[PDB]
Amino acid sequence: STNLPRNPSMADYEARIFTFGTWIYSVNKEQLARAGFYALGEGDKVKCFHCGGGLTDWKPSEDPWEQHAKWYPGCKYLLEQKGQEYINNIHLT
Ligand SMILES: [Zn+2]
Repeated sequence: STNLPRNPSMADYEARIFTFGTWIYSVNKEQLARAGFYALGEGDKVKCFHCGGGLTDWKPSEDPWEQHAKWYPGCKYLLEQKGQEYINNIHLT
């Protein structure tokens, strides 16, 4: 299902934040890991443990939850943590 994570090995926040040990980019690693992302080890590429959606080319001080909702609104981890109202608002500008 979409209710199960694509990468269960990254389902723990502690595991995700660990992948950002070598993170030099201007996007907050705690916010990234909170939003479900872990680092792939190539540039600023990250992937969501649940939906598998990848993001790259981050702008400085960008909001990871906003980008998660912008590009991958069907993610069930995004839904659980942020709710449908938030996802809809992101797409209403
Ligand atoms: Zn996701």
